[PDB]
Amino acid sequence: PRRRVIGQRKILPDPKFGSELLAKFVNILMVDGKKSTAESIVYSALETLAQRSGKSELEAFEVALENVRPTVEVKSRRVGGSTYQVPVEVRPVRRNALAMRWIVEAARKRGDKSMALRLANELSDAAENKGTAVKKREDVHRMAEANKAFA
Amino acid sequence: RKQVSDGVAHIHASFNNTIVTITDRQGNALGWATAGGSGFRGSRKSTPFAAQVAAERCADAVKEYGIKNLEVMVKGPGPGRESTIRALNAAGFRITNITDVTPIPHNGCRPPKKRR
Amino acid sequence: FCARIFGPVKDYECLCGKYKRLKHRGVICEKCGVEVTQTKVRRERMGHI
Amino acid sequence: IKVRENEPFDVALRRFKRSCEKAGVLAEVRRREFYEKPTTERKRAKASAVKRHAKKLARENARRT
RNA sequence: GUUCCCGGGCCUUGUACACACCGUAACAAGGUAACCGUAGGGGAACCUGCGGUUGGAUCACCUCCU
RNA sequence: GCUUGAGUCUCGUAGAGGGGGGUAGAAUUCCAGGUGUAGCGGUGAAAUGCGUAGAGAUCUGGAGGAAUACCGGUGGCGAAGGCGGCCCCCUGGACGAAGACUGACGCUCAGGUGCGAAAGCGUGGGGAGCAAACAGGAUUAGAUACCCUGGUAGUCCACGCCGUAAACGAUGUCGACUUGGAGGUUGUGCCCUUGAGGCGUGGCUUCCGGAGCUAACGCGUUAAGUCGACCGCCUGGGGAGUACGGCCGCAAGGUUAAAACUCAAAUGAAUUGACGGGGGCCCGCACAAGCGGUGGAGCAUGUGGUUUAAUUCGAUGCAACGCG
Repeated sequence: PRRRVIGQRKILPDPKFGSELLAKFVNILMVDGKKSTAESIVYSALETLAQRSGKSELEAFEVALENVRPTVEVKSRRVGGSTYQVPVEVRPVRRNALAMRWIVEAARKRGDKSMALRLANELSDAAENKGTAVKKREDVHRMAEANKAFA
Repeated sequence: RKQVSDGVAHIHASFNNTIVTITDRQGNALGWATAGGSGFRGSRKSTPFAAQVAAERCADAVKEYGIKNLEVMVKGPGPGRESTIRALNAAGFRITNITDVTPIPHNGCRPPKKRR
Repeated sequence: FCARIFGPVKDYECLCGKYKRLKHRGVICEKCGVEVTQTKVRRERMGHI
Repeated sequence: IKVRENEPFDVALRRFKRSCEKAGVLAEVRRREFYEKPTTERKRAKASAVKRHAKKLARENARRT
């Protein structure tokens, strides 16, 4: 607030795979503060989604990430006297954070079975641009073009 | 009709109304367009975007004549005067010359009584 | 061609543009030390790096 | 007033209209005469413009910051 | 990130206020600047036109050239 | 009698200075004709009205009337008011280089006279634009007010009356005296005006200041500073710069210019706060981006209210309601 220029800090990674983004992926899925509980579920989801996708738990996670990753986000930063929105190029520190954010919000959607299978669905579906997680991302994409002109 | 290439387009953005009208080199009027007939009744009559739509109304229903090089002679120092010009350049026209032959008296008659 | 290091281009001159008159002798530009002196003495200005 | 720039332009550039008068003739013939009024705001304006010159004369002597 | 919003604070600007913000006519720019003179009118303050004055306010932003 | 006072002549200069008249050009209104659309005007918004009896708009041609963009400059002339296109006729005021002269012929002044913005009225022409009275649509509790569509006096020219003002850089007029800079504006003398300059001499005017004065602000060679001279004005405000009488006036009024009674103030400059839908900046999860709640459900506690024999009282926007 009014001084913070600082970015993020160091987060304890996942004690299995060498990715802190997957660690960030656990931070958002861990409900009610129970990390270990939701963590072992990331495992039973990442494996099964990667198999329904067709590849490994690293590339089937990447091609399933490129589709749910934001581009822009229009924000209320009016310059003129009119009330409009301004498409904002989203920072790199924020892109994966919002991709993996909507996937878990989509993991609460589709109320089929255990969350390990629900997640296994939404990211495997994300790998093919079908589903409610990617659908969300597509809607924001549609909102960008109608505002991009004020330079 | 009448076959004209050089269309004298008098654009008169007064204060709260902008009229665009292409006429003949001789004087035979071709077609008009106004910020008041295209809609935008209000403080919008004093906006250059309304003048941009005024140029668009003076872009269609005038191709029956078919003007290319037009003498956009602007009158009255008002709101538009550039948004209207580039509306015409993005309409498919080529303005050969933008002239400023605004209604200018040598402080002839007195100005009108309004505004307060 | 620094003014703080070297200085005077005009006879008794503060390069920043504050002291012009030849009344100025030695008084520097406190911001970037320009001792108002002879541009002839600027043929004797040795520096360092 | 009358700008042409042959044909490679794709731009208006009415910069001479403004270098002519534009609002010049308008300032006197848009709202009623009032005769003496403009004169009044001419004095106030000059007082603040000449003081701007006195301002340029006040900054030259120190402004030690 | 401070432009949006709620509260606090510093500097500045203005007041015929400090008893301290039937019609609002003046005093903040009173949100229609004030005042004098001339003619006419209207329940009433005053209003409209014309000439003059400072016993008046801001000259802060949004777009274009080295 | 003599000159540093006033003033005149010889030789020149710039200008919205005044009176009378002529002329050029654009735009607004209207009329006729060619073209063409379904809208024009205006306001915070709306509307009367105009329009299919083809308006608004454009071009060509034409008849009136008022006023002079750009040049424009706290620039210029003038006693002041006041006044911007050009020119012709008459002509005024101000100023300068170098000399010749009468020899203080100088200044102000009650009664008086002349000029006297604008406006009103009588009379002869006149009307594009705007606009008192008035009609209409509304914001509104109402509109004879803001705004708009029409429109008469008037605005313009000439002859008179009223002879009025913030006719106020609020600074009465003539003369003399008093360190400078930036300018603006109009002439001349001297030097290589060789070139957009330098050093002096006068008028008008603006800003910053010294000597000085004052309550302060500030004026400051054009003074609110220092003197001489002349006229007018004030003795608290309101009543009242008005009634009536003299004089003038067709009319509207004006000039000279009071009292009873009443209150214990009236006025001016300068400041700290209160307030701002005035401006800038800084801080806090205020907001932007998210997670979890009350409210929808159950339990526990408390208040208003109700009831009762009694259901103490207190607190009762924030700062009462898991508080005593």
